[PDB]
Amino acid sequence: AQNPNCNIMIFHPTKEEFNDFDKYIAYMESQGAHRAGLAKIIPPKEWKARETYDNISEILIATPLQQVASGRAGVFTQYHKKKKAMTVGEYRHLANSKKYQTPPHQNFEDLERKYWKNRIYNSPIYGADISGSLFDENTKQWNLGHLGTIQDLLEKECGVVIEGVNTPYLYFGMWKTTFAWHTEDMDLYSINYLHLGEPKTWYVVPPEHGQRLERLARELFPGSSRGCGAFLRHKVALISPTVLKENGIPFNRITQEAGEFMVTFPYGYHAGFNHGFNCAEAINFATPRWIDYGKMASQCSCGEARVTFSMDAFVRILQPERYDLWKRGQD
Ligand SMILES: O=C(O)CNC(=O)C(=O)O
Ligand SMILES: [Mg+2]
Ligand code: NI
Ligand SMILES: [Zn+2]
Repeated sequence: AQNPNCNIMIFHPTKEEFNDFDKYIAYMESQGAHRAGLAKIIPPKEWKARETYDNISEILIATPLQQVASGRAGVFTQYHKKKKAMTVGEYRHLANSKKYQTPPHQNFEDLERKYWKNRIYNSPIYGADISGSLFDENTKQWNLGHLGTIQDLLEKECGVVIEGVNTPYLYFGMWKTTFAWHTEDMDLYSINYLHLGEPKTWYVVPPEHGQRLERLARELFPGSSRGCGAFLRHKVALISPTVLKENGIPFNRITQEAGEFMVTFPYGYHAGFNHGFNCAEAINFATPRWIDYGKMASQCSCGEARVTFSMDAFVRILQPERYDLWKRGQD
């Protein structure tokens, strides 16, 4: 069995290997990369996402989100308070202000210590979930707006044609902006490209151990667990690496830098934070190996998790017994 300790693997494809996206994902899995839940892909030196980032300041962040925490430093939830619209130029200036900028630090480990010590005492503002792309249309390799769609994968594997579309999303971050513990919708893959700016630190639980994280979360968030049998789908709960180690939960960590791709694999729980002003692009995708995870994915029916139009069909075809109840949640 390849990668039996479930370590995060780092790949350096050549320009020739970068041509065929599906084939390279399958290669990485042949080496055991999926067992970690997360892999890093460093593009060949010949590749670029676009020519420059000099002209992005007029992108609008229609609904910036202030991430307000409750709890203790290592075990907390966050809620998203909606703020007034601002441009990416306005948000970058805000991120760099004395109230929100990254503190002085020695290295990524010192900054990680500072994040876990102090996160709860501040409320950073995240420009998340913005439909769009920063890849140049002429970038032919690993262009996250030109991937094969999940609807087409389902159709190719299972024969059923379904409605829905699959497009990328932009994320503009600042120091302390936080992504809560989650798997993807319908336990899909994700791919995330850090276009510019400061790093993003990730934490991940191997897919084979995901239920250990769920059991800890039910213990640590006992009211939320009674409310919803899949409350991690709400994407609000944080648990620190120190707390995970104290409870014996297997996990790994890695820091993504500008110019690097990360891939999350089906049922790989992940969480993390941004080091300072940055911009990432991400999208969900599927392979043949996803189908069995999609069939088994948990679902939130309490009404909180509220998701895309295109998840309807995935539930309806892969999980017809759950369909009715899930759809009641969404209406
Ligand atoms: O970058 C973020 O805030 C969160 N991203 C993801 O969870 C991902 O790419 O799957
Ligand atoms: Mg612009
Ligand atoms: Ni994710
Ligand atoms: Zn729920």
